[PDB]
Amino acid sequence: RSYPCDEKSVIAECSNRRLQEVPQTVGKYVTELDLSDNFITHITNESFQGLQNLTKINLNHNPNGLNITDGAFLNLKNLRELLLEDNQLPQIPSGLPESLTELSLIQNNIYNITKEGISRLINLKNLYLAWNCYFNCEKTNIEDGVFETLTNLELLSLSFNSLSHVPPKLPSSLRKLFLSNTQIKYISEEDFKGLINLTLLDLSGNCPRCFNAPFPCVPCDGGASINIDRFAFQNLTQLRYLNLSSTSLRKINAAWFKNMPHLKVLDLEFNYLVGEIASGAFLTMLPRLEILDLSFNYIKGSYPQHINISRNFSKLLSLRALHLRGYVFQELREDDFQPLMQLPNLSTINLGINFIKQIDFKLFQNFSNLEIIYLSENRISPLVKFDPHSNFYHFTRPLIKPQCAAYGKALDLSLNSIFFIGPNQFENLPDIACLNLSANSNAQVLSGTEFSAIPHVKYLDLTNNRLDFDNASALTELSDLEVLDLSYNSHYFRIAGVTHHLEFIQNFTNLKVLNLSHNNIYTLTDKYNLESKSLVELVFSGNRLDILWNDDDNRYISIFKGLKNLTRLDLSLNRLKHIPNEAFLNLPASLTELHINDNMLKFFNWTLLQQFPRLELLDLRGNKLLFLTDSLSDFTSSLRTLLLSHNRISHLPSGFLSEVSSLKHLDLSSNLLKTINKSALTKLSMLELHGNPFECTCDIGDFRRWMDEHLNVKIPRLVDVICASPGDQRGKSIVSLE
Amino acid sequence: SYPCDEKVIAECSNRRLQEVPQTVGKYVTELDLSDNFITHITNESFQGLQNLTKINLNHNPNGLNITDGAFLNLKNLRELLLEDNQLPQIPSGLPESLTELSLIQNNIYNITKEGISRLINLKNLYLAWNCYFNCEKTNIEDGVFETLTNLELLSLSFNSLSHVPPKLPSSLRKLFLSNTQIKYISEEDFKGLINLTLLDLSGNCPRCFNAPFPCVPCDGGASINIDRFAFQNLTQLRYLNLSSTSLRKINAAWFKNMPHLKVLDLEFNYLVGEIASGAFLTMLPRLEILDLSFNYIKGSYPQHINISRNFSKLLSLRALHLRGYVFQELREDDFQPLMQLPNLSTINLGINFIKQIDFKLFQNFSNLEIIYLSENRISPLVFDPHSNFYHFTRPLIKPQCAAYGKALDLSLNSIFFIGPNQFENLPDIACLNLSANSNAQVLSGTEFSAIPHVKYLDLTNNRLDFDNASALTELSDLEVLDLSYNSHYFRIAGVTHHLEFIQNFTNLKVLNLSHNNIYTLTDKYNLESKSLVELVFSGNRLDILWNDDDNRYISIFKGLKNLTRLDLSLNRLKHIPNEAFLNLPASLTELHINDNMLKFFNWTLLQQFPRLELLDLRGNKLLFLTDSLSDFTSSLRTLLLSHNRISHLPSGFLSEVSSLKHLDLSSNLLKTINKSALTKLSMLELHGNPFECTCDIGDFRRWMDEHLNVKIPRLVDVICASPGDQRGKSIVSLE
Ligand SMILES: *[C@@H]1O[C@H](CO)[C@@H](O[C@@H]2O[C@H](CO)[C@@H](O[C@@H]3O[C@H](CO[C@H]4O[C@H](CO)[C@@H](O)[C@H](O)[C@@H]4O)[C@@H](O)[C@H](O[C@H]4O[C@H](CO)[C@@H](O)[C@H](O)[C@@H]4O)[C@@H]3O)[C@H](O)[C@H]2NC(C)=O)[C@H](O)[C@H]1NC(C)=O
Ligand SMILES: *[C@@H]1O[C@H](CO)[C@@H](O[C@@H]2O[C@H](CO)[C@@H](O[C@@H]3O[C@H](CO[C@H]4O[C@H](CO)[C@@H](O)[C@H](O)[C@@H]4O)[C@@H](O)[C@H](O[C@H]4O[C@H](CO)[C@@H](O)[C@H](O)[C@@H]4O)[C@@H]3O)[C@H](O)[C@H]2NC(C)=O)[C@H](O)[C@H]1NC(C)=O
Ligand SMILES: *[C@@H]1O[C@H](CO)[C@@H](O[C@@H]2O[C@H](CO)[C@@H](O[C@@H]3O[C@H](CO[C@H]4O[C@H](CO)[C@@H](O)[C@H](O)[C@@H]4O)[C@@H](O)[C@H](O[C@H]4O[C@H](CO)[C@@H](O)[C@H](O)[C@@H]4O)[C@@H]3O)[C@H](O)[C@H]2NC(C)=O)[C@H](O)[C@H]1NC(C)=O
Ligand SMILES: *[C@@H]1O[C@H](CO)[C@@H](O[C@@H]2O[C@H](CO)[C@@H](O[C@@H]3O[C@H](CO[C@H]4O[C@H](CO)[C@@H](O)[C@H](O[C@H]5O[C@H](CO)[C@@H](O)[C@H](O)[C@@H]5O)[C@@H]4O)[C@@H](O)[C@H](O)[C@@H]3O)[C@H](O)[C@H]2NC(C)=O)[C@H](O)[C@H]1NC(C)=O
Ligand SMILES: *[C@@H]1O[C@H](CO)[C@@H](O[C@@H]2O[C@H](CO)[C@@H](O[C@@H]3O[C@H](CO)[C@@H](O)[C@H](O)[C@@H]3O)[C@H](O)[C@H]2NC(C)=O)[C@H](O)[C@H]1NC(C)=O
Ligand SMILES: *[C@@H]1O[C@H](CO)[C@@H](O[C@@H]2O[C@H](CO)[C@@H](O)[C@H](O)[C@H]2NC(C)=O)[C@H](O)[C@H]1NC(C)=O
Ligand SMILES: COc1ccc(-c2[nH]c3ccc(C4CCNCC4)cc3c2C(C)C)cc1OC
Ligand SMILES: COc1ccc(-c2[nH]c3ccc(C4CCNCC4)cc3c2C(C)C)cc1OC
Ligand SMILES: *[C@@H]1O[C@H](CO)[C@@H](O)[C@H](O)[C@H]1NC(C)=O
Ligand SMILES: *[C@@H]1O[C@H](CO)[C@@H](O)[C@H](O)[C@H]1NC(C)=O
Ligand SMILES: *[C@@H]1O[C@H](CO)[C@@H](O)[C@H](O)[C@H]1NC(C)=O
Ligand SMILES: *[C@@H]1O[C@H](CO)[C@@H](O)[C@H](O)[C@H]1NC(C)=O
Ligand SMILES: *[C@@H]1O[C@H](CO)[C@@H](O)[C@H](O)[C@H]1NC(C)=O
Ligand SMILES: *[C@@H]1O[C@H](CO)[C@@H](O)[C@H](O)[C@H]1NC(C)=O
Ligand SMILES: *[C@@H]1O[C@H](CO)[C@@H](O)[C@H](O)[C@H]1NC(C)=O
Ligand SMILES: *[C@@H]1O[C@H](CO)[C@@H](O)[C@H](O)[C@H]1NC(C)=O
Ligand SMILES: *[C@@H]1O[C@H](CO)[C@@H](O)[C@H](O)[C@H]1NC(C)=O
Ligand SMILES: *[C@@H]1O[C@H](CO)[C@@H](O)[C@H](O)[C@H]1NC(C)=O
Ligand SMILES: *[C@@H]1O[C@H](CO)[C@@H](O)[C@H](O)[C@H]1NC(C)=O
Ligand SMILES: *[C@@H]1O[C@H](CO)[C@@H](O)[C@H](O)[C@H]1NC(C)=O
Ligand SMILES: *[C@@H]1O[C@H](CO)[C@@H](O)[C@H](O)[C@H]1NC(C)=O
Ligand SMILES: *[C@@H]1O[C@H](CO)[C@@H](O)[C@H](O)[C@H]1NC(C)=O
Repeated sequence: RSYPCDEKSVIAECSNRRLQEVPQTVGKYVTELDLSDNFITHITNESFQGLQNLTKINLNHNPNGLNITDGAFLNLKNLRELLLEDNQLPQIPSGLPESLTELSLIQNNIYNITKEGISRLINLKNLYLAWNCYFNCEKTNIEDGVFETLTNLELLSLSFNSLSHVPPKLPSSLRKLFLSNTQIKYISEEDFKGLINLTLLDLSGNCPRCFNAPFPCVPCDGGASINIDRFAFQNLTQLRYLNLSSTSLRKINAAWFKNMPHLKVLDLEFNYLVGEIASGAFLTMLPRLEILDLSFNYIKGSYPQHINISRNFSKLLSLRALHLRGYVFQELREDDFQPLMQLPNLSTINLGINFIKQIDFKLFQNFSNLEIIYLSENRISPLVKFDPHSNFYHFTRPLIKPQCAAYGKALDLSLNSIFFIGPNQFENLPDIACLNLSANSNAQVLSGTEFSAIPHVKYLDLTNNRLDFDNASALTELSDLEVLDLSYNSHYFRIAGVTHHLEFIQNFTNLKVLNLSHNNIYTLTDKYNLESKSLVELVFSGNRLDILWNDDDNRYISIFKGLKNLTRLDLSLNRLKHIPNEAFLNLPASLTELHINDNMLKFFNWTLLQQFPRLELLDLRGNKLLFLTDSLSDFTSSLRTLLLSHNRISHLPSGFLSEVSSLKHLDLSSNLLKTINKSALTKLSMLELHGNPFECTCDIGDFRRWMDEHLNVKIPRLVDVICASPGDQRGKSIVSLE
Repeated sequence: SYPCDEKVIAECSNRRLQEVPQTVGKYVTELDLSDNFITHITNESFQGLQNLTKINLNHNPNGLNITDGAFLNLKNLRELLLEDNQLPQIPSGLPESLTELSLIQNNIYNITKEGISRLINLKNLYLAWNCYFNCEKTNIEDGVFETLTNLELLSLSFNSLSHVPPKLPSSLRKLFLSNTQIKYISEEDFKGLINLTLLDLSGNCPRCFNAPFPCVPCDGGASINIDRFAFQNLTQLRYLNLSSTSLRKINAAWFKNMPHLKVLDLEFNYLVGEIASGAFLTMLPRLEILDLSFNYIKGSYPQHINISRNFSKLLSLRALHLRGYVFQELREDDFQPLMQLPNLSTINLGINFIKQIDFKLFQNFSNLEIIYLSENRISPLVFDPHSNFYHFTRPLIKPQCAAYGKALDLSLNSIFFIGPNQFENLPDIACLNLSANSNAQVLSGTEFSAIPHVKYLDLTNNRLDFDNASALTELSDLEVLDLSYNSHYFRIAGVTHHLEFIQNFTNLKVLNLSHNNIYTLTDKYNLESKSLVELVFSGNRLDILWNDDDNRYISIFKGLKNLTRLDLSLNRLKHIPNEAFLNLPASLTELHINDNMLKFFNWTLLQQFPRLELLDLRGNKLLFLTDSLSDFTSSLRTLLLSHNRISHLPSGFLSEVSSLKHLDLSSNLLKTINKSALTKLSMLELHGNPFECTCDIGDFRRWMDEHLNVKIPRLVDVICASPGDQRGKSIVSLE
C-alpha cells in the first residue's frame, strides 16, 4: 500500500497530509509528484535522490519560509515542470535544471530577477513571476537582457509587480505577454517592436479605476489615464486577445487596431468610455471580433434615461458575446439596440447591474440568433395594462447554468423588482426555454395564466421568492416543463394562515427534476400525498418531515407513493428522528439514489431494503445511528454505494463486508469505531475510515493483515486515520504501526 | 429568599419548579409562578397566605390539575392568571372576590354558570384561544355573563362562536370578538351596550396574509354581513376594529350615532373603491387614527393613488396609515385633501412599491412630524395573544430619532447612490433613515446640502465610501450617526479607508461603526473628535490594528477628549498592548471589551481612568484576576466578567473596592471561594459555575448569611458540580 501519497504515466497525490519533510517512501516509477499545502521547510539534494523518472514536482504553499540548497533539483534530468508558489523565497533558487520547460514563482518575496537563476534555463516555454514585489516594494529589479537568452519562451507573466516601465530585450518567440497592475504609466513603440508572434497582450490595471478588488488599488495622480503611443501595437499582426481593463481610458485611438485583422477578444471594462460607446471610430476597425466587454464604464453620479450605442456597432460582424454591464441607465428602447440586431453570430447579451427600470422586450425577438439574455441585478417591475490564476476583470463562469441554457433561449430576470407576475410581463418575448426569476421577492398566487406568452419553458428557476401555488392549475400552462426549482420559498409553507397544496405536479407530463429545498413544509391540505408519472428526481431537503410522519391519523404515510418513475430522492436536513416502517415501505421501489443525511436518525430498519431492488446509492451521513445489520445480503443485492460518515457506529457486525457482493464504495469515516474484528472482514474498491477513535494495540492486528491481503480496496487519506489510545501510539497512522 | 426573589412582589419565574414552594413569606402580596414545571394545585399550596392579591400560574408545565376550591381560602385574591395550562374546563370553586380572570391558550370547550356566574365582582374576563382549530363550536350558556354586572372588559376572541353571545351586561366598556367566525351581525347583538367605547369585530370572513394563527376565508371570498342599525346605540364608541373582514363597501349609517370615534381600523379589506369615493369619511369629524393598510386589488399596479375629496372632513386626524395600496407614482394633486388638516403629523406609505414621489407635496402640510416611505422603490434623483395582530403598535421611527424633529424614512428603497436632486424641495428634516438601500456613494459633502439640519442620521446596512475629509460635514448640526453593517468597503483588501470627517463635527455625540470590519485605517491613522461622548466600534478588527509592526494605531482613541462610552466588543482581540490601552480616553465612564478572545488584562492601567464606573469583559478567555484592585481603581461600580476562564478569586478582592456595587462572575470555572477573598456591593452573580459542594464551600455559605443585603440573582442556576450525590441541588440548599 502506498503511503503517504496516493498512486494513480503514474501520478502520486501527496497534497495536504501534514508532512513536515519530503517522504522517502515514494516509488521510483512515479512521474508526477504533488507536495502542495504541506508543512515542509527544507529542500535538499537527498529529498529527490534516485528519482530520474520524475517530470513534474509541485511544492506550492510550503509551509502552511522554504529553504532550498544550491543545486537541489540539479540531479533530476527529466524535470520539465516545477511549481514553487507561496514559499516566501527571498530570491530565485541557484542551480535549477536546464531541462525545465515550465517554472512558476508566484506569491514569493523575490525582489531581484538575476541572470544567475533564469538565463541559464534556455528550454523554458512558460515563466510565471507574479505577486513578488507587490506592496512591500519599491521597484522590481530586472536585469538587462535577462529574458533575451530564453529563445524558446512562449509565455511570460510579470503581472502584479512594481515595474513602472516595460522590460527591455524581449524574445521574438513570445505568444502571450501578461503585464497587469505593473504600474506602467507610459507605453512606447519600442516596447512591443520585436514581438511579431504575440497573440495575447494584457495591459490591464495600469492607472486603474478602483472597484471590488482583492488586491490593493492605487489610482494615477489627478485622475490620469494610460499613455499608449499611436504606433505601440504597429507590428502586433497575430494578436487575438487584448486586455485594456482598468486603464482609466477616456478615448480609444483607432490607429491601435489598424494592424489587427485577427482580434477575437477585446476587454475594455472599468474605464471612462461612455463617449466612445456613443461615438467610436475603433468599432469600424474590428471586423473579426467575437467577444467585446465594455462593462462598468458609467459616469459617476450620472443616471441617463437611455443607453447611447454607436451606429458603428453594426461593423462587428463576427460578434458572438457582448458585455454591457455597469453602464447605469433607466430605460432600454428598441431604437437603442438597432445596430446590434444586424449581427448574425450575436448569441449573448449581458445587461447585468445597469439598474434598468423599463425594457421594451419587443426588441429581443427582433434578433438573428439570441441564446442568452442576462438582465439580472436590474430594476424591472411588474408589467400591467483568492487565486492568482484567474481573470480579475472578466467572470469566466457562465452567466446562466449550462443545464438551463442546454434547452434553448435563456432569459435571466433574477434579482429584479418583479414582486408579482403581471399580465403583460412576457408580452412580445422570443421562444424562451430557460427562465430565471430568482430573488425577486415574488409573492404571486399562481393560477396558470402568468406564463402563457412563453409556454415552452423547460427549465424554470423560481428560487429565493415568496410564491403561492395552492391552485391545481398553477404552472400547468408550461406543458413542456422538465426542471422546476422552487428552493427558498419558505414564507408560504411556514405561515399557518394558508392551506399548502401540491396537486399541480400531477398535470405535468414531462417534469423530470423538482427542487423543494428549504421551504419548511409541515402541513398539506387537501392533498396529503404528491404524485407524478414523469418525475425522476426530487429534492425535499431543508423541510419538516419529522412533523409529517408524526401525524396521529397517519395521513402523510404514502407521501411519495405516487412518484412511480422516481430514481433520485433527497430527504436531508429534515430533522428526522425516526422513520416509520409503513412510511418507508410507501417510498418508490424504482429508486436508485436516496439521501437521508444531516438528520437526527437514531435507528434504521435495513429489512425494508428488500422492497427496493433498483437502489444503488444510500446516504445516511451526519446522523445519530448507533448500530448496523448482520444480514444485509438477505435484504439488498443491488446496493453499490453506502455513506455512513459522522455517525455513532461503534461496532461493525460479523460478516458485513463478506455479504453484500454488489457493494463497491463504503463510507464509515468520523464514527465511534475502535476495532475491526476478523469475523466482520468481494467487489469493494473504496473504503473510508478516517477520523475514527481507533484502539492501536494487538486487537487492531487482524484488520491490518486484511489491508495487506486486499490491496485493490483503496483507502483514501490514510494520514487522517489517527490512533486514539494508547498515548505513545496517539498521532501516528494505523498503517505506520510495527 | 429562595427560590423566589423578593422585591412587595416575589418573582418566581423560570426556576424549574416541579411544585409550589412553601418557603414563600406571608408578607408577599404578588406571586408570579410563570414558566415552571408545576402540575398540581391544591388547597395546601397557598395555605396561610391571606395577604396575596395576585397569583400568576401561566405556562404550567412549560396539563395542570386544580382541585375544587383550591383558591377559595384566599380572601384578598383579586387577579388570577391561568394561561397555557391545557385545562379541560373552568376550575370549580373560584373566589368571588376576583376582579380579573384570564383563561387564554387552554382547552376549555364549555363556559358554564358553575364556574364564572358565581363571580360577580369581575371587571376583566379573558376567554381567548380556547376552542380554536381542535371541538367544533364553543358552548356558551344562556345568560352566563348576565350575572356579571360589574364587567367592563370581555374577550371571547379566537373561539369558534359563529354567533354573537346573547344577554350581555350594560356595564361593558370594551368588547373583543376577533376571529370568532361570526359571519352575520344583527341589531339585537349590541342593543343594550350603551357604555361601549371599543368594539373589535376583526378577523370575521378574513383576507389571509402573513399570520401566525390559522386563516380560513368565507365561502367564495364572502364579506361580513353587518346590519345598518347594528351600531345604532353605540354613542360612546371611540375605537372600532374592522380589520380582515373582506369589506368591499362601508355603510355610512354605521357612523351616524358615532360622534366620539377616535380610532378606526379598516386594514386587510377590499376598500380601494371606498378610498376613491367614500361617504363614510364625512361622518368622521373627531377621528384621530385611520388605518386603510393592505386594501390593494390583486394583480393591480395603478399609476397613482385615488384619494377621495371627503378626506378633508377628517379635521381631528393625527395619523394616517396607507400601507399596501400598491401604486407606481405619488403626485402633489393626489394628497390635496390631506394638506388642509392641522393635526396630521404621521403619514405611513410603507410597502406601496412607489417608483417616484413628488417630494414637493410634503412641505404643503401644516404639521408633518413623521414621513414613513420605507419598503418602496424610490431610485436616485438626477408569539403573544396580548398584542395587536393587524396594527404595528411599535413606533414607525425610533423615538431617539423622532425627538430631534421632522423624521423622513427612505429605508429599504432603490437609492443605490445619493443623487444631486435626491432631497430637492424637502421640509426641514432632523431625522433621516437611508437603511438597507445598498448605497455605494463616495460621500464628498454635497449629498445632504438640501437638508443640512439632520441631527440623527441612519446609514445602516449599505456599501458607502467616506474617505473624503469633507464627507457628511455639510451636516454641521449632526449629533447621532449610525454607520452599522457597512463592511463591504473596509472588508475589500486594499483601497484607502479614512475617517478624517469626524473631527469636523462641532456637536456629534453618538457614533456607531459596528460590523464594518475596520483593519487598515490609512492615513490619518487615529480617530479624533472634541464633542463625541459615545462610540460603538464593535464587530471590527482591532486585533490587526494593534498588531502593527510600527505602532501607528497606538493612539487610535486619544483624540476623543469628551468620550464617556466605548464599545470594543467582538473585535477578535487576543491581547491589548499597554501603550494602546494608556492612550484610551481618561474621561471614559463605560467600557465594553466583551465577546473577544482576551487571555490577559493589565489592571494596573486602570489608575489613569478616575471616571470609569462600568467595565465589561464578558465572554473572554481571561484566566486570573488582580489582588490589589483598590490601588488602581476607586470609581468602578459595575464589573462584568461572565463566561470567562476564571478559576480562583484572589485574597482580599471583595474587601478592597468601596465604590463597587455590581459584580458579575457567572458561567466561569470557579470551584471554591476562600474566606480571605471574602463593602457597598448590592448585586453578585455566580450562576452556572462548577462549584465543589463539600466542606471548603462552608466559608462562602456563612458569608451569604452574614451579608444579606448583597442580593444574588437566580440561585437555582448555581448548581454543584461535585460530588455526584450533591449534583443538581443549589449551594444555599446544602445542610
Ligand atoms: C486579461 O484578459 C486575458 C484574456 O484576454 C486573461 O487571460 C486568461 O487568464 C486566465 C487566468 O490566468 C487563463 O486561464 C488559465 O489557463 C490555464 C491553461 O489553460 C490551458 O488548458 C485548458 C484546459 O481546458 C485549455 O482550454 C487552454 O486552451 C489552455 O491550453 C488553466 O490551467 C487554468 O485553470 C486553473 O483553474 C482550474 C479551475 O477553473 C483548475 O482546474 C486548474 O488546475 C488551474 O488552476 C486557467 O483556466 C487564460 O488561459 C488566459 N487567457 C488566454 C487566452 O491566455 C487575463 O487573465 C486578463 N487579466 C486580468 C488581470 O484579468
Ligand atoms: C435544486 O436541485 C437540483 C437537482 O438536485 C439542483 O441542480 C443540480 O445541481 C447539481 C450541482 O449541485 C448539478 O450537478 C453537477 O453537474 C455538473 C455539470 O454536468 C456535467 O457532467 C455530467 C456528467 O454526467 C454531464 O452529463 C453533463 O452534460 C455535464 O457536462 C458536474 O460537473 C458536477 O460534477 C461535480 O460534482 C460531482 C458531485 O456532485 C462530482 O462527482 C464531480 O466529480 C464534479 O466535481 C455535478 O454533477 C446538476 O446537474 C443539477 N441538475 C439540474 C437538473 O440542473 C439545483 O442546484 C438545486 N437548487 C438549489 C438552489 O440548490
Ligand atoms: C383591534 O383594535 C383594537 C384597538 O382599537 C386593539 O385593542 C388593543 O389591544 C391591545 C392588545 O390586547 C391592548 O394592549 C394591551 O393593554 C393592556 C392593558 O393596558 C392598560 O395598562 C397599561 C399599564 O402600563 C396602560 O399603559 C394602558 O393605558 C392600559 O390602561 C396591557 O396589559 C398590555 O401590555 C402587556 O403586553 C405588552 C407586550 O405586548 C408588554 O410590553 C406589557 O408590559 C404588558 O405585559 C397591552 O398593552 C390595547 O390596550 C387595546 N386597545 C384598547 C384601546 O383597548 C385590538 O387588539 C385589535 N384586534 C386585533 C386582533 O388586532
Ligand atoms: C449603534 O449604536 C447606538 C448607540 O449605542 C445604538 O443606539 C442605542 O440603542 C439602545 C438600544 O440598543 C438605546 O437604548 C435604549 O433606550 C430606550 C429608551 O430610553 C429612553 O426611555 C426610557 C423609558 O423607560 C428612559 O428610562 C430613558 O431615560 C434614562 O436614560 C438613562 C438610562 O440608563 C438614564 O441614565 C437616564 O437618567 C434616564 O433615566 C430614555 O429616555 C430604553 O428603553 C432601553 O432600555 C435602552 O436603554 C439607545 O437609546 C440608542 N441610542 C441612540 C442615540 O439612539 C444603535 O441601536 C446601534 N445601531 C445598530 C444598528 O445596532
Ligand atoms: C431605519 O430603518 C430600518 C429598516 O426599516 C430599521 O430597522 C429595523 O428596526 C427594527 C427595530 O429595531 C427591527 O426589528 C427587530 O426585529 C427583531 C427580530 O424579529 C426583534 O427581535 C426586535 O425586537 C425588533 O423588533 C427590524 O428588524 C429592522 N429592520 C431591518 C431591515 O434592519 C431601523 O430601526 C430604522 N432606524 C431608525 C432610527 O428609525
Ligand atoms: C438564477 O439566478 C441566480 C441569481 O443570479 C443564480 O444564483 C447564483 O448562483 C451562483 C452559482 O451557483 C452563486 O455563486 C450565487 O451566490 C447565486 N446568487 C444568488 C443571489 O443566489 C442562479 O444560479 C441562477 N440559476 C440559473 C439556472 O441560471
Ligand atoms: C456617485 O455615482 C455613483 C455611485 C455609486 C454607484 C453604484 N451604487 C451601487 C450600489 C450597488 C451596486 C451592486 C448591485 C448588486 N451587485 C453588486 C453591485 C452597484 C452600485 C453602483 C455602480 C457600480 C453601478 C453608481 C454611481 O453612479 C452611477
Ligand atoms: C396577484 O397580485 C399580487 C400578488 C402579490 C403582491 C405582493 N407581492 C409582494 C412582494 C413582497 C412584499 C413584501 C415587501 C417587504 N415587506 C413584506 C411584504 C409584498 C408583496 C405584495 C403585496 C402584499 C403588497 C401584490 C399583488 O398585486 C398588487
Ligand atoms: C537554510 O538556509 C540557511 C541560510 O543561511 C543555511 O545556512 C542552511 O544550511 C539551510 N539549510 C538547512 C537544512 O538548515
Ligand atoms: C514593423 O517594424 C519595422 C522595424 O521597426 C518597421 O519598419 C515597420 O514599419 C513596422 N510595421 C508597421 C506596420 O508599422
Ligand atoms: C463611425 O466611425 C467613423 C470613423 O471615421 C466616424 O467618423 C463616425 O463618426 C462614427 N460614427 C458615429 C455614429 O459616431
Ligand atoms: C423589428 O424592427 C423593425 C424596425 O427595424 C420594426 O419596424 C418592427 O416593428 C420590429 N418588430 C417586428 C416584430 O418586426
Ligand atoms: C385557480 O385558477 C383558476 C384559473 O387557472 C381560477 O379560475 C381560480 O379562481 C383559481 N383558484 C383560486 C382559489 O384562486
Ligand atoms: C415512466 O414510467 C413508464 C412505465 O411504463 C415508462 O414507460 C416511461 O418511459 C417513464 N417515463 C420517464 C420520463 O421516465
Ligand atoms: C422493520 O419493519 C418491519 C415491518 O415492515 C417490522 O416487522 C420489523 O420488526 C422492523 N425491524 C426493526 C428492527 O425495527
Ligand atoms: C387530579 O388530581 C386529583 C387529586 O385528587 C386526582 O384524583 C386526579 O386523578 C388527577 N388527575 C389526573 C389526570 O392525574
Ligand atoms: C386636533 O384638532 C381639533 C380640531 O377640532 C383641535 O381642537 C385640537 O386642538 C387638535 N389637537 C391638538 C393636540 O392640537
Ligand atoms: C403647495 O405649495 C406650493 C409652494 O411651495 C404652492 O405653489 C402650491 O400652490 C401649493 N399647493 C396647494 C394645493 O396648496
Ligand atoms: C472630496 O470632496 C471634495 C468636495 O468636498 C471634492 O472636490 C474632491 O474631489 C473629493 N475627493 C475625491 C478624492 O473624490
Ligand atoms: C471641516 O471644518 C472646517 C472648519 O469648521 C470647515 O472648512 C468645514 O466645516 C469642514 N471642511 C469642509 C471642506 O467641509
Ligand atoms: C467637551 O469638552 C469640553 C471641555 O472643556 C466641555 O467644555 C464641553 O462642554 C464638552 N462638550 C460636550 C458636548 O460634552
Ligand atoms: C502593565 O503595564 C505596565 C506598563 O504600563 C507594565 O510595566 C506592567 O508590567 C504591566 N503588567 C502586566 C501584568 O502586564
